[PDB]
Amino acid sequence: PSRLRKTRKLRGHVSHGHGRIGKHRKHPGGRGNAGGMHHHRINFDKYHPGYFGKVGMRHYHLKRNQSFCPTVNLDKLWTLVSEQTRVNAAKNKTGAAPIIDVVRSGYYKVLGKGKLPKQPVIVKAKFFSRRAEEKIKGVGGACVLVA
Amino acid sequence: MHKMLNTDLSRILKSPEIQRALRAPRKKIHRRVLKKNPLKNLRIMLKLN
Amino acid sequence: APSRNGMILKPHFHKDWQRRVATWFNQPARKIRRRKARQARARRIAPRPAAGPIRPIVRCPTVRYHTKVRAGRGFSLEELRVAGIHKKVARTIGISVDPRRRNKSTESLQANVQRLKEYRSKLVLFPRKPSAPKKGDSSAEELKLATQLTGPVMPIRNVFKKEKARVITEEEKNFKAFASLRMARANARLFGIRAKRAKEA
Amino acid sequence: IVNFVHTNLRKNNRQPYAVSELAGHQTSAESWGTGRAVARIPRVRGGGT
RNA sequence: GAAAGCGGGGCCUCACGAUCCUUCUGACCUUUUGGGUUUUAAGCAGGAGGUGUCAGAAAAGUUACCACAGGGAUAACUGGCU
RNA sequence: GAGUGGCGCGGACGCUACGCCGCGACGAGUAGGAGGGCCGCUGCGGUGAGCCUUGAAGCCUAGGGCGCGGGCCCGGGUGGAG
RNA sequence: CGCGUCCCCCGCGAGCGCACGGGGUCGGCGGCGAUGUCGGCUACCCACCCGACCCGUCUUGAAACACGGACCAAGGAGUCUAACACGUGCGCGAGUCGGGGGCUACGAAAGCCGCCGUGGCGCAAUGAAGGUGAAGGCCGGCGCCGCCGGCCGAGGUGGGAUCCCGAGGCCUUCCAGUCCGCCGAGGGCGCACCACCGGCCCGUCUCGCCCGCCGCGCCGGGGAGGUGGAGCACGAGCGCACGUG
RNA sequence: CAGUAACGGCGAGUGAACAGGGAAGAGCCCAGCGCCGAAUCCCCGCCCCGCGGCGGGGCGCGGGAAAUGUGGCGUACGGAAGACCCACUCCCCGGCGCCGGGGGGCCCAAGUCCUUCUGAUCGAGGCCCAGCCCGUGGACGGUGUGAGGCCGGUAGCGGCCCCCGGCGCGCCGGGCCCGGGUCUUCCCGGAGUCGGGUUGCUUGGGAAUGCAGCCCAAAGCGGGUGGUAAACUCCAUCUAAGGCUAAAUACCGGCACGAGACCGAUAGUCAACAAGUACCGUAAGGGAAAGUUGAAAAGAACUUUGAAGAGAGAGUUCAAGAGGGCGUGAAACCGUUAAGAGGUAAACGGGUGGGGUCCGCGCAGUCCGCCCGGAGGAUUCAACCCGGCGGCGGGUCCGGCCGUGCCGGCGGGGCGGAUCUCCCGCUCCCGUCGGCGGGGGACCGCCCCCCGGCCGGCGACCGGCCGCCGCCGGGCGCAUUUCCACCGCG
Repeated sequence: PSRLRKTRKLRGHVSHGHGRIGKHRKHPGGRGNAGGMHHHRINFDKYHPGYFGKVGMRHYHLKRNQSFCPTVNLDKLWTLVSEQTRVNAAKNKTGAAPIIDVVRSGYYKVLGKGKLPKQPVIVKAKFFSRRAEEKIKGVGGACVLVA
Repeated sequence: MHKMLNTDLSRILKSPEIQRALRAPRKKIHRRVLKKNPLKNLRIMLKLN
Repeated sequence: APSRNGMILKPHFHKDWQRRVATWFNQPARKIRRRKARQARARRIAPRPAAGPIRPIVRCPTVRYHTKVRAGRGFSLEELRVAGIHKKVARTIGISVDPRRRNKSTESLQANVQRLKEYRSKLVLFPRKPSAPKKGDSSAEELKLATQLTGPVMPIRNVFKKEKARVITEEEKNFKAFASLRMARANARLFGIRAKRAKEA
Repeated sequence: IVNFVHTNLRKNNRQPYAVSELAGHQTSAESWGTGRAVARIPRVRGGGT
């Protein structure tokens, strides 16, 4: 939309909204991220701290799949199953705990951010946190591991 | 889903539920009054003092 | 020159990029020509499946993906061997063949052997001279009821097991899964010099 | 919504238009220099036309 | 120092220096990429090697053969104030 | 405010609510910023049962007017298809 | 300027009219009228009084003995693409999005897929790293246990738009009085948000004491007190479109 | 994936790959090792069919190539020979007869109907109570404006004649006479090349990713790779230094088409025209300007002045106020006609006055209610019958339909659910508990529908009989009523 723009209301106005004392000249402070350590030092030090210099070890050939570990919390754990399972698990009197395979849902590790509703459950995860495990012992459950 | 179900505010604003819980209209217009100098104008001075 | 707080950008446009802009006005004519060539082929190989041959079941490598299943390239020779199909007959009756595939496991094998037994049962085979049949061919009942197949032949879907709600054992609740992880990590790390010091001992 | 969705959907059935990439620059012109009382633009390189 | 206390440099106001690279020091430290042992290398933390144009380019002249962009923001004339 | 006891067939305008109305104070302005344009140009989707050889665009004008202005609308002439 | 009644001393008359009264009216008049006069501001020409230096631009300062401009017509200068940030409109919402692919004149459009969400961005951070990875008191048994258990359980303070209760009260010649509607003394629940104090997660330091076992070891886990983080503390994101930088 | 791992005066900047989802999908052959009497190939001369891709057959003590290795078998997925089981008759290239992709040419609906405007119609109005006619055709172009119907075309899984392809039955020519499963017995491979040292370039590739020069130069339970230099050691993964190979991809050149929210002759290609032209440069090279009379030339016979260019009359045309570089005809600037003015260069803002130009189509001057005052006219009100239509409420009638409503039924199904469990598959122990995967059947959820009852509605969604009011039409009424037009200086 060229009608709604600012240009259309600078027609008549001399400088086209770029000043009279200092003009609209081409590149009056260099191009791109230039002058970083010299005449744009304050902008870089103030809004982009730690930009210049080296930190840590170089890992030449890095494959992102070996370090693949998507997390779920106990908050959203009962949502990988139906509401049917949770309801019928309390409705059953035998003490049978429904089995939540976490890797079927597409999470490897279980973290322990969440409050858990009070019924027994088994969790077939690839990894477990300490507080994550303790909370499922606290509710009265199991932590089966997956290879 | 609709953002308001019943879009007939003709019916709504005169319906007894709403009209019950209103305050009376202030429908009388008060234009400016010309200031008459009551030191010259006797009756206006009597209207004040 | 930077104004205020804002992201520090590095646009890759320092070369003669305007000469090598590739614009996609081809796209709806490219889709039409592909759909044309597709239907042309599907009519050419007339009663044979439109997708072409049957691809085998294959696990994705790399831990990120190995919980999935794809279509593989072609059936290993030691899957054809134990299924009882010749590697030079297989390709002529519509079975993809890969001469590079190894078989580390026997379940990866046995799934693909039962894949070929189902395929060789489903397959209708026409006479090479249509008036005089041969032994390994189909019955004229099935030959008149034979039809062009749409989409990938015996398609590969990804099904998981059903685990019924069980009562949690007194040991199963007792097992320390976090401590097991942590002490499996240290047994993997320190093992090498635990063998060294025990050798020097 | 229909005004927005009609405005944006109608731009999809639209053949592109441009000028020639080479148009304008197909000469060998150069600036004359600041002397010789002309206006310092490029001028078509000399001849008898 | 008997003790109250006083002392983490000079009675006080000055005496000094970033990224990169190097060099040393520290832990029974992490990593060296398919697994182990060992040299090596890379890391993490703290000092030093120095930028005196001292918030820190690596740097000699000449042009009367000279050239371009500008400047009355700036000299060689008049004119003005003194 | 509300309950139980002690003849004549009449009544202006209004309220495009994105509208209409009432009262009070205020109004310099370069660079610059924002808003409102029933200011103007050229093309596309809708729409005006639009205009037009009984004369479209364009152009000229001591003609008649509107708008704070951008501009615009009628009269007369020329012109010949939008 | 009525008495029928409330003290210390000596509740509705009726009219008519004039107006220094919430902004001007006349129920007053008089001329002149068809090719010679009436109106017509603006607009053509002229005269007179007052005012009045030539625009643009850089400049502390331009009418300048500063530069550009003889005159006229047509052309003629913040655009498009990618990136980012913030505001704004729309759709869905712990999600969101087919953009690449496939299916069945206008139309190279529109429609559809979900076992086409691969994937992108989001829902978890911190460490160079290996790695680790987001709330608890009490009540018994084992003035104490590493725990066996049992009940309940996402903080506190101050300010906070609204909401809630209601000491009393809102009339017609009274007295009780019943129902709705309404005002309000004072007293409570407290949204978002702000300030403060707690707490939890990761890194790292100081001090110390207990627990575990298919693998008793330079094995693994735990506690208290500061401290570094682009964190948690019952989600706000994604896609599209527009605006300014 | 990803502006990521990485490179970078670690500054400015630069910057891939694997995995994953698709588009497409296709695989093979030598040398070597070996066995088959060189079993192989090229060419001349004669004959026959018969080949605008020079090919098949017969014939020759015709000639050559080749053991310094041609062909058959055969290649890392193993191969070959010998023994025992097992079972086949059909692959391939070239003539034909017939039906069932493209290039060419010729064609196929309906108004020039009746009045009317114009120079000319394609405009305007009309065309049965059979909405002019056709419409699988209402794209576009031409035609004296603007045309579905005048013409070419357009539509059509429309017609006809030619020509060149593609495939299958089978007649018919030629060749080839060929399989697999298991043991025993042999065999197995590319060297100035890998590799290392150094040098230069290159890379995202960092103690060196790729390529190259020179020097050194291998091995065979080897060699290569395993993103940090090196030694020892397990493990994984390929088989380098020989070769061929479709499809999916790219395309401002070329031949042909179709289109556009693009430009509309100072624009758009430099080029709408005798444009890469004229012209310029010794040359390499540089490189313009330039569209439009009119529907139709009907392009001005003839008279007349002049040496002629040029005029003046006639004449054609709707028009020369369109006259051959001629549609429209702006401004600058110039000529002339009219008006006014004029010694402070002109021009300018404010305020008037004077004169023009046209305009009000000026010049006896506003209409509007009701009433009163006179006078005319009309078949005329109020009421009451008969009909049709509408409104509301019928507070709460009778019957219907709906529900981002709800409660029932032993009412009859669709999807769904990470809710549960009877038949069949393969195999394991020997018809055979139990294992295995895929179908069925119970249960929960939402939904669709049939019967039942409330609650809401019918104002985003209704009828019929009542009742009242209102309207319209026709009777009836017929004048102190009602209603029209005209005067009164009301």
